[PDB]
Amino acid sequence: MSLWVDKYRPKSLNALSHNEELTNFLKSLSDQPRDLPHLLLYGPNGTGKKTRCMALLESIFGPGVYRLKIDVRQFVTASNRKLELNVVSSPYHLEITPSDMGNNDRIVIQELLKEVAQMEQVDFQDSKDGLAHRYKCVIINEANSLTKDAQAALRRTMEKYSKNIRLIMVCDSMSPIIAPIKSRCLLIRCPAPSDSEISTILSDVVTNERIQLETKDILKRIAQASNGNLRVSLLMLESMALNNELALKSSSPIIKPDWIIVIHKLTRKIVKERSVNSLIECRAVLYDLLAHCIPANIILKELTFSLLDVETLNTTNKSSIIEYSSVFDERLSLGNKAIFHLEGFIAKVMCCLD
Amino acid sequence: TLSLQLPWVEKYRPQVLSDIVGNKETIDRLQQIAKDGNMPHMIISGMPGIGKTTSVHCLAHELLGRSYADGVLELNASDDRGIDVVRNQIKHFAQKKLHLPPGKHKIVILDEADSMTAGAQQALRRTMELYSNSTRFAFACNQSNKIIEPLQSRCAILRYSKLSDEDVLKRLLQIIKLEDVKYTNDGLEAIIFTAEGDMRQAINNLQSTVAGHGLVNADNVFKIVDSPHPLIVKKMLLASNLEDSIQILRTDLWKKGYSSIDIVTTSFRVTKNLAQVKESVRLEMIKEIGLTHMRILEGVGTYLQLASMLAKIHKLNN
Amino acid sequence: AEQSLAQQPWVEKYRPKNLDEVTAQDHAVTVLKKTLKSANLPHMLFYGPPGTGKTSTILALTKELYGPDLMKSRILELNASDERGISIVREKVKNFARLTVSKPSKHDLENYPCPPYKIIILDEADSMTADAQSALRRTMETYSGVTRFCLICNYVTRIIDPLASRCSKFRFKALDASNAIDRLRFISEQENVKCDDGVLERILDISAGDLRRGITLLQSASKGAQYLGDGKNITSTQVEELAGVVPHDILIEIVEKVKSGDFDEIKKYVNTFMKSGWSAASVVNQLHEYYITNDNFDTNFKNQISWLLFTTDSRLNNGTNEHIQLLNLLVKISQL
Amino acid sequence: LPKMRPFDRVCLDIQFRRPDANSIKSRLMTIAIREKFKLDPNVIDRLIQTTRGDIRQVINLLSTISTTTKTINHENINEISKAWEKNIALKPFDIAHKMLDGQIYSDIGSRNFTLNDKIALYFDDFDFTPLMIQENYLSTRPSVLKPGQSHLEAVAEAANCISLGDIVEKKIRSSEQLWSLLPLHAVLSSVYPASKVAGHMAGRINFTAWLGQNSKSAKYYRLLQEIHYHTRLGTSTDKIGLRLDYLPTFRKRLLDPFLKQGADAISSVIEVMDDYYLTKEDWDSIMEFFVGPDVTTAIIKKIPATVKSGFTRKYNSMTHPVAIYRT
Amino acid sequence: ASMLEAKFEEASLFKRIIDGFKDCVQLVNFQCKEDGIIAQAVDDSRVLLVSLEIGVEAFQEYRCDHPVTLGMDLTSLSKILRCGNNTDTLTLIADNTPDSIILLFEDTKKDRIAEYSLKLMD
Amino acid sequence: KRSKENLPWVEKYRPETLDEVYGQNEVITTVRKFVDEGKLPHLLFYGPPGTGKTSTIVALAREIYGKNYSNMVLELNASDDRGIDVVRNQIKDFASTRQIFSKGFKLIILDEADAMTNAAQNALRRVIERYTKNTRFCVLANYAHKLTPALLSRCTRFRFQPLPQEAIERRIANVLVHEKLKLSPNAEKALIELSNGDMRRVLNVLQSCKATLDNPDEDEISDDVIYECCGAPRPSDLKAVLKSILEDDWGTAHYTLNKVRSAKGLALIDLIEGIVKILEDYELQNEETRVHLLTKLADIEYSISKGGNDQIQGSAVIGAIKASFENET
DNA sequence: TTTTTTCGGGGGGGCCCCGGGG
DNA sequence: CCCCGGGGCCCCCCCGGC
Ligand SMILES: Nc1ncnc2c1ncn2[C@@H]1O[C@H](COP(=O)(O)OP(=O)(O)OP(O)(O)=S)[C@@H](O)[C@H]1O
Ligand SMILES: Nc1ncnc2c1ncn2[C@@H]1O[C@H](COP(=O)(O)OP(=O)(O)OP(O)(O)=S)[C@@H](O)[C@H]1O
Ligand SMILES: Nc1ncnc2c1ncn2[C@@H]1O[C@H](COP(=O)(O)OP(=O)(O)OP(O)(O)=S)[C@@H](O)[C@H]1O
Ligand SMILES: Nc1nc2c(ncn2[C@@H]2O[C@H](COP(=O)(O)OP(=O)(O)O)[C@@H](O)[C@H]2O)c(=O)[nH]1
Ligand SMILES: [Mg+2]
Ligand SMILES: [Mg+2]
Ligand SMILES: [Mg+2]
Repeated sequence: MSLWVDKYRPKSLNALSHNEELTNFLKSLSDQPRDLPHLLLYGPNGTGKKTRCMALLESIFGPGVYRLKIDVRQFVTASNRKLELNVVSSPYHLEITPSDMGNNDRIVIQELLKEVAQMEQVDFQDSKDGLAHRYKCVIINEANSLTKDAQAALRRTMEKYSKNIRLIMVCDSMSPIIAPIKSRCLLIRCPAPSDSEISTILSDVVTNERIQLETKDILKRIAQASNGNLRVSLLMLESMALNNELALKSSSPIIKPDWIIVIHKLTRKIVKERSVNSLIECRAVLYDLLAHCIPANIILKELTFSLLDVETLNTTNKSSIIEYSSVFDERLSLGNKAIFHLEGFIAKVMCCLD
Repeated sequence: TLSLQLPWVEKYRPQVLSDIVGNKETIDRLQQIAKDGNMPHMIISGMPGIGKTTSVHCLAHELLGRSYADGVLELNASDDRGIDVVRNQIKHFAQKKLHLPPGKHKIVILDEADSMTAGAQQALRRTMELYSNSTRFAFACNQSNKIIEPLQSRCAILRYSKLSDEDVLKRLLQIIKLEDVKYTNDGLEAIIFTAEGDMRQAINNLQSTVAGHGLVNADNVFKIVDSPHPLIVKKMLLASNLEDSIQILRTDLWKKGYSSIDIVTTSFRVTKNLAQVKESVRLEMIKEIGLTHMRILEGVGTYLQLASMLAKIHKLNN
Repeated sequence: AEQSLAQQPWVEKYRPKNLDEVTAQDHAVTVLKKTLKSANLPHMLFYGPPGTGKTSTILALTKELYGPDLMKSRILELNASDERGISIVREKVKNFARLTVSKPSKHDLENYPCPPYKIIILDEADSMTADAQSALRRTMETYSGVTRFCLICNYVTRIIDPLASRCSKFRFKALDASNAIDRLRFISEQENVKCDDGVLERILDISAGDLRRGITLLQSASKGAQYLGDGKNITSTQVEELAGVVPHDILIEIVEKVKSGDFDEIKKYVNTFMKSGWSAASVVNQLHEYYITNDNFDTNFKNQISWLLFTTDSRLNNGTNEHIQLLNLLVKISQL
Repeated sequence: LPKMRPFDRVCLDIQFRRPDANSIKSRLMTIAIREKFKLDPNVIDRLIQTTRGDIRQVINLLSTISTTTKTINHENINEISKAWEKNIALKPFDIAHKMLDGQIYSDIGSRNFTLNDKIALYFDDFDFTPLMIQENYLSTRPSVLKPGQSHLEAVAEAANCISLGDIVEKKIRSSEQLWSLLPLHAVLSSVYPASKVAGHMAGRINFTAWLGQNSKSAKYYRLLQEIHYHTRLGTSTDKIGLRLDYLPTFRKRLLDPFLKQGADAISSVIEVMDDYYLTKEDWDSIMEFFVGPDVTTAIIKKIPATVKSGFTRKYNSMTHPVAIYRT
Repeated sequence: ASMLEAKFEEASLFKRIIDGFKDCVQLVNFQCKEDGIIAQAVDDSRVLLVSLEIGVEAFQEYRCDHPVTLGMDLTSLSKILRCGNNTDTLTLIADNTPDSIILLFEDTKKDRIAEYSLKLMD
Repeated sequence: KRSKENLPWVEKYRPETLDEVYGQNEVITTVRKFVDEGKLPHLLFYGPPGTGKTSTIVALAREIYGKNYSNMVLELNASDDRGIDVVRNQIKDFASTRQIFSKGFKLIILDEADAMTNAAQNALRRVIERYTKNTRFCVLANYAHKLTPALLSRCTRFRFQPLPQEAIERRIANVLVHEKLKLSPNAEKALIELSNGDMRRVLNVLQSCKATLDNPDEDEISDDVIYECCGAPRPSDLKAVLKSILEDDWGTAHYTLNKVRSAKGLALIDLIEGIVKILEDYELQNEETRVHLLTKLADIEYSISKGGNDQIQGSAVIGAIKASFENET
């Protein structure tokens, strides 16, 4: 069967367990959906933002929103280059990720969204108010990755055709979003689940999966080892259960992703050997990490938060490390070559620490 | 009035190789070639306004004479010089039969050859070797690094040098005598200083000064012609106190109509050629000037940014 | 017809339809309204902060100048959603500007001023490249007798100096709780919104000069109140909760942790805090308000914290990680 | 050159090199005797070094100089060689070697090799010079370090300026097309970082490794995109979340059974791949993503051949669903 | 359709007139009076000037109350004029203070009517 | 296109003849002398926006020719394609061909030539030089770094300085007489101060002021009207803000800045610029104070150019000023 | 001791198809 | 009625500073 993270995902607003206040707010928004403004759901990753968006769409249109199909749209650049975009669609809504093509997301925004917004949904999709669903929903996933030109294009398309289309954009952070677009959306904060709620969900999965559990403390450790990420907690529970023959014990170790282990080993190496040869080996390790689809910003974040965890360092060294991380995060945000900035950050950290 | 008179830069263009001032060795060598013959393929390089095209045309004329019409093929940037042109028209001209004096050959003058594609230059290689007995090639360029090395190996290099004050003064005095111009030595000194070794600019400035106010003196010369702004930028960047540098930037650059982009680019160039200051300090000043240039290119161009750049430069030079 | 706008979001529903419905932009609305009679409308450059009423103002001006019928034949609107390269500027805009003005009808001439010139509205012109803007220069001047240009932008510095010189500049002021309160109160009364005293003022203060954000917040509060269905008045705390404003208790806890000065404790507290989803911009603004408006600190501390907050805000405006920036700012303040 | 890569090994590669002055001296002396102008034996080596061993260029030099000056002696070699000096553009490796030298950055050497020379050297190859500098700035023994400065601090400063130059490069190659900033880039990416770690090479000049790494990253990203959109109907995440979260668990549900159970686990793996519309090529691509202690190359190469053969045959013999129905 | 109503003998005539100078100049300006139509066009290079002086006798009927000036683009005019048959009658219609010129194509034998309006240029 | 009364003041008052161009006495006299004796060289008018370059060249062309100059000159601008093909074909034919209408020389005006590509400029060199006998070229520019050195060397340079106060006063008087308007002396001084040497700005602001007045017949344009229509700070407001920042505590300075800004919605950028201008006159005893002021204010201006948090920006301005002036003891 | 991104312009190769001639 | 000349788009390939 499917993974436990996906097999037990709630499919309605009434099936949501944690964050009851947000559920009430979404239910309020769904009471009279014919005047729903554009929505921007922001919060930590792995909290259930997309699940809540799907639940709201189901409550607005119906269960048919969960019948999804994948199609391919063709786009042509000014240089005659051809690109293909995979679009997830339902009889009531579409889901797009314009950042898939990179800097060409503006073409998608200016053509596909314009075409959808300029066409009227004449389908007699009888709603809960006795009138057929009129507006069409488009979910722009990973809006934080959109280029500023695409957002500028979206600005007026959001306003001119509000009668025909409503946008539900999901993002993890609002800093990359431009103020004009942020002003055109209703901001919805999605807090991460607490440890108790994560433990309750994990216990529900355990009971449904007939997983032998020595004590409930293991679920507490799993929840505390995820840092609010529910997807990580569920996948970790499944991995631990499989690795222990569905017989989780109080002494069962907590599993960690391979890239996390590599980053921690790199942190230890940096803290131990502060030399140019160590910097060359760190460059090799960074190349290895980056070549396998590990985002540079993620690497920088984990490296910064792992170096600060070392108990051999003093306050001044940690302050210097965090300052260098702050500077080089902006450097990364304003550059193409990530390895250059990562190597510069490692070099500065080695200089200060030594 | 709807009938203009020819400017002195054209009315007094040297028509013989002996009337070209400056680069005595090269001019004498070209005169010897014109008197003897066996003209080799040549590439003449140098800065604008020194007499490369004039020298080439004078040499071709003195070498050919009545056969100049049928023995010279002059192509310039204003004329198409693509691969097809090189492979058809130049080849036909080289293969064309013309009966010339015993020691004369056909001439192909590719003016402004630095604006030619690498493919055309490559197609211009063998035509110069299989037809050297009938046609010779003269190129006139400003940047000599834009001509592919294979062609440079096939031609004699003539690197014209910057004209000195004496040559410009000599030619200007000759023109003054031929036009009966009332002048003051200070006026000629100012004209030479503002010309910066460009004979065309010197002659144009002299003509404008005479036609606008008459007597060629320092006051009249400087009334039309302004001092080179690169020297003003150099002076601003070499000041001791930030107050003096800001004053120079204000009363000499900002209020004279000079744009911020021009000021920053000139500062970058001058600092690049500021031999007096050490290399490291020059590099830091270049970094600051580049930051200011990037700020200006984004639309934030104001006297405040230039003042901050000057303050940072002064802090670096302290 | 009526239902088309009666079922629309409040921001679109209550968009000004005439020039007298603009709340706090009289200094330019008066000029644009007297040009209705003077018939000498100049080239306009509308710049200001987001959500101040530029697009609405220009649309109302066009409606009042031409009318419902002649509008479409006398308006060329181009925004960031259309290709606006140098080729487009040279061909399409130039061609439209070189055409004769459409013939007004008898009804239009009798009921509307029908000015003798057309209008080209380049919205979000700040995104246009410099080359296209330069190409527009002489096109603006040559055909001034038949065409007028309106460039609408947010960052005035992105418009090349020549075009800014050719266009009369109009700055749209921020809509705060002092000049835009009337419009919000009118909207609330029309929508039958029951709110306590000061709730609208709090909404406008949180909006920070954006009336669209205030209208959206009011609509969200009305939806919540209707769903709950107790018949009580909306409270300010609800507005703050719906506006992503950190509770004062958490801010005081952060301040106390910073005062403690321990790096590990601050790091742990920030890690816990970042799990709630609070935006870093709101936290930075609240910290600035708390620190700059406190008498328990000396001049040097305020001088340093102002620059620290400015640097953090500038860094966060580029799309940087919020956790790292917030932790660095808090540590630096703790070491002040 | 890439253009002539088709002629890699389909032809005999005969190499002609720059002829030495010893053989060309005889020809030059013969021409000197023939054409009635003087050329001392000590001048040929210098004249040949002027033209980078181009016999045609040397003959042209002699012909031109003989027009007016019939004597070529040690008194006039300097002027002739300076007027006819050949200027060839250095190639990536040569550019990197020259730039990372501590003699051109000295107070005496800076006059012979000015900042203009370095900036022009950058422009010889403006697409590879910054990459070569970034690749070869950590393999030198410096000789331009300030009192109290160590190698680590110098390399850190060079890396900071390299990051700034990378930002400038991003600005240059954008929609605005800001090529006027190219000179500044030259200083930020190539000249300044080299000036802080300049010295003597401690090894060989290695070619840029970022190009192949970028190609590998693009390949793996395309594979991850294909896998993600093959599983979008059964998962709630993005491609990054799929790589960081789902794949570690998918491995335990797809590869571990073979290691622990054997051939009997083929059915379970087939089932799991069927639940997420996963193909055999998708399985391989997924197994190629793991790094660190999770590398599966040796583990997969160690699996018994019978299990893999049975897995492949059973998958091919079975009918499987489709996620994207390309019409 | 008050000021100018001019029907040609056949659309082929006006077609031929237009093709005679459509590759020389781009923008033309006709000045239709009660005596006929006269147009002067200058080339971009300012080296060639084209002058057409069609007469009243070239039309089946020609009515023009007041002198009316029409500025037009030759590419667009030719493109529109290529939207008709060779056996039809073409009439030019212009109204008060023209903002566009109407080109009406009529075929009595086939009872075919086609309309085409081109916006004039200032 | 009804009449000239339905045109913007920037276009309604475009100098027709060369005698209506003010502030460029030297250039106007020189070009008029050249036209008189018939010694017109290849001209390069370099200057900032709105100084009278396009108007000057158009007036010169109309003076050389009659009212038919439009057909006797080749004027190309950025709005028209000017690639290498255009230079090779159209400009070359125009220069090498006689005049259709008259029997005089020909003028080519390459306005906004700074937007031309380097290849076109390089091709223009020999086109200019060869046909000099019967053709003359005029190039109008705002930035000189975009013009190739060869083109600059081939043309006589004339620099259009920013318009002095005197010419601006004369033109304002002419506009007031034509429009039947009254301008207060302090209003005139404020208008010239905000002009920055640009007459287009003056004309636009004067039109806005006329619009502001209830009845433009009797009412007078006071400085209050200038600041209301331009929405710019008042000198007293800038002085008060600087005094509060430099001589009061943080609370008082913050309150004063907020009150001044909220009184009439004053923008932060305008206040920063005015304070910079005011401090320019200040005689600082330490160079560090001026250096820090300039650097920090430039950084704040750059931050403002991209938006951000306005309150934090104002607090940063206050703190930077206070810290910089703390070094004056 | 080897090998990347984007607009705009320019160049150069490739057809396509109208027109005109036979 | 059929073949040939030569205008016009379409597609691709390479530069970009002093
Ligand atoms: N050595 C010279 N002696 C006398 N006049 C000169 C000399 N050089 C330039 N001139 C004058 O300036 C005018 C132009 O000289 P040119 O030959 O065009 O300079 P140029 O070096 O060919 O310009 P470039 O490099 O193609 S921009 C001549 O007609 C002369 O009147
Ligand atoms: N001056 C105003 N008066 C009344 N409502 C306003 C005003 N300004 C904005 N709004 C309200 O906010 C909504 C949007 O206003 P807009 O005209 O779109 O602002 P904007 O200037 O175009 O924002 P930007 O700079 O393009 S993001 C309007 O429909 C109004 O409901
Ligand atoms: N010397 C002047 N005298 C009178 N009015 C002037 C003067 N200069 C500019 N103006 C006014 O400003 C308007 C524009 O003048 P122009 O000279 O055409 O602008 P411009 O110099 O071409 O702008 P640039 O340099 O291309 S950005 C004129 O119509 C006049 O109304
Ligand atoms: N039991 C339970 N699980 C949830 C809930 N919300 C999210 N999840 C689980 O968390 C997983 C990831 O959620 P997702 O929305 O994709 O994360 P995000 O889009 O990055 O915020 C899902 O597979 C769900 O199983 C909830 O309310 N109750
Ligand atoms: Mg020349
Ligand atoms: Mg808008
Ligand atoms: Mg102009």
